[PDB]
Amino acid sequence: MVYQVKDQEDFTKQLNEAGNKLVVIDFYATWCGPCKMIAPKLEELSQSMSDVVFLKVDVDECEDIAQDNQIACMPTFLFMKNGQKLDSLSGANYDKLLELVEKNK
Amino acid sequence: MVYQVKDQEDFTKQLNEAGNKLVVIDFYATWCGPCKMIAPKLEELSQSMSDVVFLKVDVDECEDIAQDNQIACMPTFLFMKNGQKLDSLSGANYDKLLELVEKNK
Repeated sequence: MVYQVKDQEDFTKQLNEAGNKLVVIDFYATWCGPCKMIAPKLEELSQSMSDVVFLKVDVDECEDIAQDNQIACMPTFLFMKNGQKLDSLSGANYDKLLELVEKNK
Repeated sequence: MVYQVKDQEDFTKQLNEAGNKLVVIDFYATWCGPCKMIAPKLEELSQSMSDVVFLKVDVDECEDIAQDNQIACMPTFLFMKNGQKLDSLSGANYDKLLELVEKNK
């Protein structure tokens, strides 16, 4: 499952909820082609990988979060662990997403 | 000065208003840093280039137009003349933007 971050504080709840697990955050918009195209693959990955937390942020609904994270392209995948930023991936490159997961999990 | 396209009808309105002039449309978001930084430069160009029309589209406010234009990064600059698309530019690259303006105007 990919959880939908509601707001800043809901973001920070999920982050602290995640324990020591890698968190992957998909910054997206409903109107963005590449976002729609990769979302099912992220969903599938999330159903498999129980040792990783998958989250998503709708940039139009959570404009503040998008700004806080210096988002300029969609989708942007942010990789976090224990509140720390590990990596970031701009674009819908499935192989790079898997690499980055593999590296950071 | 750079006019903010309100909706799809208004977009058509501005395209018609522009006449034969090259039109530069800045697809932006209020939360996007690079968008904020280049916007004064655009106002400046708008103010100085009488043979070019500058417009802007807030992707959060005009999600339909964003989708129609396959926007994925901001800022994204669309170049139109007489209703026709001539060129596009992804990102806040002023020099390229300027090169495409001089090229198409």
